[PDB]
Amino acid sequence: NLYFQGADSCIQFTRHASDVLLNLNRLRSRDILTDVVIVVSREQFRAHKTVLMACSGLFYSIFTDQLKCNLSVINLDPEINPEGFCILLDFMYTSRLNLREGNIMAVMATAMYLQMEHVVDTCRKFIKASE
Amino acid sequence: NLYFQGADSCIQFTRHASDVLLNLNRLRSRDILTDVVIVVSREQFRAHKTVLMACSGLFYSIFTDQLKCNLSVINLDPEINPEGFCILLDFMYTSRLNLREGNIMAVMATAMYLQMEHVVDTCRKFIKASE
Ligand SMILES: [Cl-]
Ligand SMILES: [Cl-]
Repeated sequence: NLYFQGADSCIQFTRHASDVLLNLNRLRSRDILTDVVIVVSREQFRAHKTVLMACSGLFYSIFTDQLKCNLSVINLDPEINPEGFCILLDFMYTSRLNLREGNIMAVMATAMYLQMEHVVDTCRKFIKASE
Repeated sequence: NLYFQGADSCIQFTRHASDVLLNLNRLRSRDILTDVVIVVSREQFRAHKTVLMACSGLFYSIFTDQLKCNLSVINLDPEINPEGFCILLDFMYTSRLNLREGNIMAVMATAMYLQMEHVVDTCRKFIKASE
């Protein structure tokens, strides 16, 4: 089946959470109900605020701030690597982190700035083994 | 670990999709960046439009319509069971469908109206066995 009897007294759907994520990424690709532009240097990234808050400590702190919550444009540190930000934004919407020899230092730096501890620790483990 | 080497050339996070969903539901509980009220009879339900679109064919068709996309209040058929709608909205944010003897006919009716085919079929399978 596509369902199971859960630990509690409830039916649970195995692929629902991943299907929601697939569909939110389809909304992103088509620029449907995106409500913010993240600007890193000269590059821009359109996204959904709630997805950003659900993945990053920094975006949650930003969009829970009463002054900043309704801003349509958010500028990040111009020192942040745009490729490293792109890889992380793609991870947020797909669960796949395209970690390579060339990008690993910039992805770790960006995830530290974005407060994405799971990705931060995973980068460290791959750096300790590649040494 | 919390990651695996995927089918493609990429690292994938096992719990990411479910963690995103847990966090979007925490945003809902706290009424953070909810952008629509769904009104069923006298009851109201606050939600995030993108979550609704990612789960229901009806909400996707509604919020992709240029006239209706920026509406903050959506009224459903006053004949729709509020309990049945509540169970489905909770499923959307949790993956758990609290299906009971008393609610199964109203949950199926509501999921048909909301174009949630996975839930519709699952209701039918439980009705064919309970007969
Ligand atoms: Cl079962
Ligand atoms: Cl691995």
